[PDB]
Amino acid sequence: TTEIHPSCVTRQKVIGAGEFGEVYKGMLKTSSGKKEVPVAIKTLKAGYTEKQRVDFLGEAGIMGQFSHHNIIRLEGVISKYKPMMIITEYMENGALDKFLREKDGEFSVLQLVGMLRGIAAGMKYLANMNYVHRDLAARNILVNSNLVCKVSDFGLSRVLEDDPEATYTTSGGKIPIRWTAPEAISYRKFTSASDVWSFGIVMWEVMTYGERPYWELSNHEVMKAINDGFRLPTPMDCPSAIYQLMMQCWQQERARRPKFADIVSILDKLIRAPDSLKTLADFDPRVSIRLP
Ligand SMILES: CCc1cc(Nc2ncc(C(=O)Nc3c(C)cccc3Cl)s2)cc(C(=O)NC2CCNCC2)c1
Repeated sequence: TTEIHPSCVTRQKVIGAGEFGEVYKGMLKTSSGKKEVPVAIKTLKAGYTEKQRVDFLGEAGIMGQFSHHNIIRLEGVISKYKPMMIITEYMENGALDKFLREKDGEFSVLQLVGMLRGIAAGMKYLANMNYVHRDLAARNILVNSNLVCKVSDFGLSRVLEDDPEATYTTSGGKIPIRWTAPEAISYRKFTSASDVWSFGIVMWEVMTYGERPYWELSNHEVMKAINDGFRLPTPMDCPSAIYQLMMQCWQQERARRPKFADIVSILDKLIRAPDSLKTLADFDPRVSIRLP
């Protein structure tokens, strides 16, 4: 990985914090002749354990193996000086879940579907690279000023450990139940096909402008509903093709789910023939307004 000297990094504002470090927006100056570029910077505070160092630098190591438009790009690391830092491109619109909730109703259906195609292309790349995400969710997608959505949050075990949506289960594992495929919940089987289930949940998150999956149902009630065969209902204003696709992501039998290649192909064809998105799935209303 590229080693960046600390004098090249200016931390400007905290944008995220945890117990063992923070995420900042800042600037990176590589050379005398080129203007500084905005970056995100994540630190690791003094006293970190061996495991913390391995996990922290391991996220950078994984990210440095990837080169794809829809995967967060690493600028480099500070490892020769303390505090250690990871420096990435700066995604101006932040996390997709919060972005959607703050921009409710502001996009066209075609823009929303384009977000999904970008996420799907990043996931196809990760799956092809033999990288299983385990925590695919709108909160772990970042959005730039071109509306490009990039997958983020990498690592072997730090990902689920660090995410407060991942909760301890009766069996002892820590997982984000509402996003996780049944085989991953039941027996800890995380594969690219469990990431496909999660992708279907992200599709529902995007098309609802960031609604919370399953609304107020508890984690146990979500699992019971999925095992009973229930699935999330159609969002309002959702293209039929898009709801069909998310429902195929949620097949109980892992082998019946589409692969990411199939998802990318379908989304790209829908976008290329955008009238295809004008046919909407029926929406089931919770409330009846009657007027004479
Ligand atoms: C987490 C929420 C978030 C994210 C970002 N942009 C980011 N871009 C890259 C980030 C990052 O975390 N990079 C990263 C680093 C630095 C190290 C390891 C892994 C990763 Cl993925 S965070 C920017 C903001 C932010 O403060 N403001 C924007 C403007 C105000 N409204 C929200 C978006 C908020």
